Amino acid sequence: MQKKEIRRLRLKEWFKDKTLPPKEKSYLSQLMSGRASFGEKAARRIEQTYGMPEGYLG
Amino acid sequence: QVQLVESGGGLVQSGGSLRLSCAASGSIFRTTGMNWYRQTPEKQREWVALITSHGTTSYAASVEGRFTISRDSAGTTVYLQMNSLKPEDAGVYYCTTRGYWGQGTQVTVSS
Repeated sequence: MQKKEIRRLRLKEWFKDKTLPPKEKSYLSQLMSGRASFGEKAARRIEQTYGMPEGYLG
Repeated sequence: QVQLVESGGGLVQSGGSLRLSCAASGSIFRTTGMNWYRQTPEKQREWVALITSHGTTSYAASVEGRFTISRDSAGTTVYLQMNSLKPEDAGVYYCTTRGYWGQGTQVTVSS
């Protein structure tokens, strides 16, 4: 797949065994689907927000 | 680089309550989310709950409404409050953040 989509696949994989927080479920879904964008600064932000390993998303 | 310490486990009667704590090096929980997992006699590593650096939370269906995840006032410690415990909540509970994992703490429910 394209590199833009692998990043979205990584996010979906992080939450596969999880429930999404009611307050975050709309933004999370937008990121997974692509209706919101997903830059480098954002990727580090999300990784810190949920405690993902550094660089988990790319 | 990051160390994590779970505590608060022990023996508890069915229907009782308990509060687990997770300590994390470098005051990291002030600015970073985390997850709790548990390992029960049948099946392994089952996600339990999460709290983000924002303070927002989610729970597994099997504990939602009975477990509550929060930070202490300092923001350095995360609590997994449990109430209305059942024998099927027994297991080893692990805290995790940034890919690092605690040693775990055992919850035994009598009954």
